[PDB]
Parts: sequence; structure tokens; C-alpha cells
Amino acid sequence: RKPPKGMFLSQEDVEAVSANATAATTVLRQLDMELVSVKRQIQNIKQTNSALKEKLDGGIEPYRLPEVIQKCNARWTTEEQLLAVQAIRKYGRDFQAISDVIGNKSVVQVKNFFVNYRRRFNIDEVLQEWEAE
Amino acid sequence: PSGVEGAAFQSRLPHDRMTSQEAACFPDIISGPQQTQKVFLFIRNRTLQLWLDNPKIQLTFEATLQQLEAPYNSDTVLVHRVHSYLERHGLINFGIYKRIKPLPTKKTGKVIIIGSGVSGLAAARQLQSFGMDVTLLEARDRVGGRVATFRKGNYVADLGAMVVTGLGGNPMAVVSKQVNMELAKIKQKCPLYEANGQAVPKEKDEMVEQEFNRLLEATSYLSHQLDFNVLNNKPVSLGQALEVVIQLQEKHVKDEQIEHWKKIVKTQEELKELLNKMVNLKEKIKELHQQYKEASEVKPPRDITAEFLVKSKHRDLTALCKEYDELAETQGKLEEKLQELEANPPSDVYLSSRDRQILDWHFANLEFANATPLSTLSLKHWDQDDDFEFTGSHLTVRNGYSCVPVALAEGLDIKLNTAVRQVRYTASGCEVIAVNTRSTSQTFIYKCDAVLCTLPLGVLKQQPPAVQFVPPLPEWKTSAVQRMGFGNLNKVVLCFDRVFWDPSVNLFGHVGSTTASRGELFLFWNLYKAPILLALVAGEAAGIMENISDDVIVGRCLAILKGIFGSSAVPQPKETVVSRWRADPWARGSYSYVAAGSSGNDYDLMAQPITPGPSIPGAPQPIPRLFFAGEHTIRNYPATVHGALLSGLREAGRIADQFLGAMYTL
Ligand SMILES: CNC(=O)c1cccc([C@@H]2C[C@@H](O)N3c4cc(C)c(C)cc4N(C[C@H](O)[C@H](O)[C@H](O)COP(=O)(O)OP(=O)(O)OC[C@H]4O[C@@H](n5cnc6c(N)ncnc65)[C@H](O)[C@@H]4O)C4=NC(=O)NC(=O)[C@@]423)c1
Ligand SMILES: [K+]
Repeated sequence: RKPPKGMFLSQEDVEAVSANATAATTVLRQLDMELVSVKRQIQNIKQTNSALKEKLDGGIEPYRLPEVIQKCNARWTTEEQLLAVQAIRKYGRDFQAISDVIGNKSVVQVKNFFVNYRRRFNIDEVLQEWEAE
Repeated sequence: PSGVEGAAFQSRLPHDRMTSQEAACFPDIISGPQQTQKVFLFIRNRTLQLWLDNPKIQLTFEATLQQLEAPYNSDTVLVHRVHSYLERHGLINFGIYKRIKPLPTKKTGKVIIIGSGVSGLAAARQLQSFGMDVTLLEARDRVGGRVATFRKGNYVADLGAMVVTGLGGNPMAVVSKQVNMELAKIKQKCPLYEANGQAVPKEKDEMVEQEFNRLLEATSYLSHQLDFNVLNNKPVSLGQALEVVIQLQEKHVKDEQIEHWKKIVKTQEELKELLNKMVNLKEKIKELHQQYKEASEVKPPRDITAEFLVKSKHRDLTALCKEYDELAETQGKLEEKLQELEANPPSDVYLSSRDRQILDWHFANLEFANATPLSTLSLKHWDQDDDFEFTGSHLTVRNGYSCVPVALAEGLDIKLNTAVRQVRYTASGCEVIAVNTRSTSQTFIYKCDAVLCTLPLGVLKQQPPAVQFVPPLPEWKTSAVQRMGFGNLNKVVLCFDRVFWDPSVNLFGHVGSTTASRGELFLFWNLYKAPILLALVAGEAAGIMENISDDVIVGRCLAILKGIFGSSAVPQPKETVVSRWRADPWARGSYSYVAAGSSGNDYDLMAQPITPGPSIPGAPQPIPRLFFAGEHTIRNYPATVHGALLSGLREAGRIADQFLGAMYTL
């Protein structure tokens, strides 16, 4: 009902190698040459990708900035307020980014802020004006 | 198997049902009640047992019924019927037995038997033991036919058959207690050796053998599961099917390599896209840093847009600094999966040129067993006889297998150096015309009621005919003769003055440098007491090595043997015999094989007697007069000695049924 295990033998396979007196050798060459084809395409991209690895020497280490380990406060200095209105102008509704700029406020009171100070800081025309970008 | 049941097995009979032959002789029993069928079967099996437990004496009907017990020894006609059926068809009292009853003073009917090979001999002994006048016509100066044995001094080696294929169900077992044959078992250990001269290591040997066996089952799958049995309006051969299997294994090796490196590209390119991202992102981080440095260069206190510019660039830069870290976490994985994949590459080849040369030896062994190149064997049928294989070890004959035919010939009218040239068969009887092989001058005429032809199939095949049939044989018989295969297989007997080989291995191989020469001197045998090695020529090599002189051939043998054992341990052989069976005009080959486009049905066609037309038009249909036997006429055991012998046993039953009447069918 089934071939010996390891042996490969399908009805489609046998016809293709039996079509003529050279079909077998012809088919075995379409694959010798499909194998070369892929094999030096390999050493191509392997060698493109070795160029890109040099251009990344040193990584991004002269370029990192230390960590602002800053305890999260709750009151709103007028300074912290004006930073906020500008982040809304620059980041729309990305509350994580806005909480990262102001630094000492967590993402919830950013949401809280959007409401309590909504009339007074005119946050709707700001967001409108950010969507235009 | 043991008991009366083992008697049936040892006679190639099922113990628990009746055969087609018995249905024909005992149609009353078979259509009868299930209980009657069963009584018969015990009577048969018990009589077989009595014969088998002592085959050096005749087993008389009287002696049979004494040793039966009731209820079985109650019906005496059934016992007499069963005994006479067994006696007639060579299941008991065949071979070389002592006659309790001396045989009738005057005989009945005359039979001429062409050939005194084993099939001829075995018929002749049966016919003569049935009360017939028998004469055998033999072209050679010796009995045996293709059982040839070389003898010079204490040197003994078979040029013909040399193996008994196992005593389980084998009639040669009976003949073994009857004639003293020193039967010695064959150790199946066969160490291969390449053309370099050095042994193949166990690791390789087990690989290739199992690939060989696997390649064989592959062809069977092709044959019985994909109906790949005709290609280009021609029947497929075994060799054809083996190439197609091998090519498909070679193809699938290449298919696997392509799908492997196709995974390496599918990841090298996922890496390419990944590093183009870490360039274009490191260049944004290189720019933002500049912008943040400048914005932190504006000295405080700052107004709030300029403070937002610092804080904002700082957020934006740590954010791109985080994308770049997740992209080098992911980069790291991709650099590993590429030492994963390129450290586990699939198989480089299917078989190296070395491995194909050892595979070619296992193909020579197969070409040896079937005495023909695999390109000629029918894929469907080449193994149609494997189901009737005998159980047990294979054996050799240490005193030489000629001792069997020589023993059968005891007491028989044999004309040697008598070559039949024409067989004439008509409604009233037959005349055989033979010449003398020495002076073809002296001509002979033999008149008889029946001819039993055991001419080798290669002789029947010969064109122009070596033997003329008058009238000619019908198409249905000549076409079987054309379709069947007659193969070829030769031996070199090497006679030395000292053992220089391993005396504990019966047989060892030599691997050919090329496919075309795979059968050329590929195997050696140490079967005998004396220092004799024996060397096989199989496959396409067999036919070609017959145009090469003895000395050239014995040369290549010593070379190969020097390579194995070192150039100083091999003496020049004292005596050297090379067989040429395709040249032997009383053979034209070694034995038959199931040719592509043939089938086992041809072997039954070879067996059907010929019946001549009526002499007087409108006269009643006559009796058959021309009968055939020999190895090419027995479907389930072709190409062997036991098969010839059985074919002679059956024609004797058939001829006697015809000319003495079969009283046991009432
Ligand atoms: C698929 N096969 C397996 O499965 C198998 C299985 C196990 C073992 C074997 C082996 C192989 C080999 O290793 N050995 C062997 C070797 C050789 C070289 C040869 C040549 C044969 C064998 N035989 C076969 C065995 O040899 C033969 O099949 C029988 O001998 C048949 O004999 P028969 O049919 O009677 O015909 P003859 O030819 O004998 O007689 C006819 C007479 O006609 C005379 N004659 C001609 N012309 C005229 C004329 N014009 N006028 C008057 N007379 C004329 C002629 O002179 C002759 O006398 C093997 N079988 C084994 O069992 N053991 C072996 O060991 C094996 C293979
Ligand atoms: K072996």
C-alpha cells in the first residue's frame, strides 16, 4: 500500500522521468542548475549583508542618553502644563509619548488632563491642528 | 511441520484441502460430503508419511493398508485408489528404491525419451517401473545434462548445478537418503572486496545491502501499486524499473538540497531587509542626537518652547533607540538560524561512485541467480516462483552432483553419442531419427508410441533448427519458445595445491570497477575438500567471456586473487576448466528465466503435449504423441534440478495415464 520508507515514488514523478530516453538526465540537470542558481544567489546576499554589517560598526552606543529615573508627581506646575499642550500638538493622542516628555506624569493623569483643562487650554483645536499634519 | 501434516508439506501439498489434480482423479470425493474429503486427506498424508519415513524400499499397497488403522483402513478401494494415484504421479516410489514386487516379465507400449538430463532420467525410471519399454537418446557421451561434474585425481567440481536449495519440501531430500550425497551446508557469510584488493568495511557493506533490498521492494511497489508495467508499448523490465527507482532517489536528493538552501535565502533576505532597517534607523538616531545636542546647548533658563524641544528630542531619541534594540534582538536570532540551517545540510549524494560499485555487485548476484541481465527479466513476473521456495539452508554436493543422474541411469537403456535430428509424430505412432555424434554418417531410426522431449529450451530456440519436428510444432508452442528467456551463466574451476584462502568462508566477492563488468568474475566458492576455488561469470559478462581464451580468463582470476590475498600467496593453478554453456550445442545456455513480455503461463504452454492430426480424414481424434519435460516446463519450479526432476515425474504419470489407463478414477 505504501513504498519502503525513505524511497520516493509518486505517480507524477515516474511519468516525468519516463517521458523519453533522456527525460531522467534532463530532469536531473534542471535541478543541478536550479541548485547553482540558488547557491550563488546565496553568496550574493551573504555578501550584500556583510556590507550592511560594517555600516553598523559601534552600534548606537555613542548615541544613547542616560535614564531619567524620576518619581511620578501629581500636581501640575505651570511648566508641566505648557509642556503638555505642546506634546498634544506634536503627538496627537499618543499618551505614552506625552507622559514621557513631561516625565513626572503617568499616562492616566495625562488622560485626566485632557478633560479637566479641556476648555481652558483649548485642546480640541490643538488636536484638530495636529491631525492636519 | 510434523506428523502426517509434515508429510504433505514435504510433498509440496496442502494437508487440509485437495489439489486440482486430486479433484480430477477423485471427483466423487471432492463433490462429496465434507467428512469424506477429510478421510481421503488423512489416507493420502499417511501414505506419504510411510514413503517419506523410508524411501529406500518400495511402499506396496498391502504394506500401506497394514499400517493404517480404522476407520481409515475400512474402505479398501479408497486406499487402493489413493495409493495408485500417488504411485502414478511420482509422489511415492520415485527415485532409486528397492522393488518388493519384481516388475512384469513383458512390458507394454514403447516410449522414446530425448535427452538423459535429470528430467529425462526421472521419467524413464518411472515409465520403466510402470511396465513400459523405455529408451533414452542422448547427444553427449554422458548422462546428467546440465548436471556436469569435473573429475581429475581427487579434484571434484561441478560445472553445472551445484546447489540444493533447501530440503523443506524438496524432492532432492528423498533422493538424498536414496543416493549417498555428501551434502554440506553453505555459510551465507560473503565478504566483499573491491578492485583495489581490500575488504569493504562492515559499515558500507550493511548500508549497500540494505539499499539493494530496499531498491528491490521499490520495484515491486512500482509494479503492483502503480501499474507501471508497460512503457512505450513494450513490457517493462526489472533493470528498467531499477534505473527509474534510482533516478527518483537521486532526484529526491537534489529536491532536498534545493528546499534547504531555499530556506537559507528565505532568511538571508529577511536579514537583508532587517539590516537596511538598522542602517536607515541608525542614520535617524545619528541625526536626532545632533539635534538634541544643539537643543541642550541653549543655555537656561529657557522659554518653554525651547525646553519642550530638549524634552521632546530626548523622548524621540530613546524611542528610536528602542526600535534599534528590538531589531538587534531579532537580528541575533536570524544570525543563529543561519548557523542552524547551514550546520544541518541534507545528504550530499544518493550514492558515490564507490557505493554504486558495491551496489553493482549485489546486482551481479541477482543476475547470477536468474542467469540473465536484469534488462531482460519481466518486472511483473521475474519472481513469480518465490512463493514456493523451499525451507532451510542451501547446500552443496561435496562428491559432485553428477552422482545423482549417474545413479538414476542405473538399469536404463541409454544410447550415448546419439543426436536426434528429426521427430516424426502421426496418428499411428512416432519415429525419431538420430545420427552418431562422432561420425554423423551412421543414421538411426526409432519407432515408438510416444516421444518425451526434454530438449533444453535453448535447443528448441535454435535457428536454424537443430531438430526438426514433423509436422512442425503449432504456433502456440513455438511462440512460447520465442517468448521465454533462456539465460547464461559460466564457471571457472581453479585447482590449486594448497589452501590460501579463508577455509571458514564458503564464498567471497569481488567488486567490479564498472557497471558493464559487474558480473565478470564477481564471486568465488570454497565448497570442496580439495583446494578448489570456483569463480562465477554472470550477467552481460557471461556471454562475452566466451570469446576469451582460457588462459586470458584464468589470468584475470589470479590477478583478482592476488589483489585479495597478496601477490605471493597465490600459486599458479594446476588444473583449469572454463565452462561455455551458451556455446555448448546441447544446451545453448544455462537455464530459463521469466523474460519481459513472457509470463509463467508460457511455462504451462511448454508442458502441453502435442496431438497429431488424423491420418485418414474423418477418422476419430487421436491420442497425444509428443510430450515435453525439463526445467523450462514446470511453472512453480523453473530453472532448477528439483524442477526438472518433478517435470519428468509428472510426464511419466501423464504418459502412463494415456497408454496404460488410469484405473483409479472410478
Ligand atoms: C532461477 N533459478 C533458480 O531459482 C536457481 C535456484 C537455485 C540454484 C540455481 C543454480 C544456479 C547454478 O548453481 N546451477 C546451475 C548452474 C549452471 C551452470 C546450469 C547450466 C544450470 C544450473 N541449474 C539448473 C539445472 O542445471 C537445470 O535446470 C537442470 O539440469 C535441467 O535439466 P533438464 O531439464 O533435464 O535438461 P538437461 O539439459 O539437463 O538435459 C537435456 C539433455 O538433452 C540432451 N540433448 C540436447 N540436445 C539433444 C539432441 N539433439 N539429441 C539428444 N540429446 C540432446 C543434452 O545433452 C542433455 O543431456 C541449477 N539448478 C539447481 O538446482 N542448482 C544449481 O546449482 C543451479 C538456480
Ligand atoms: K553478504
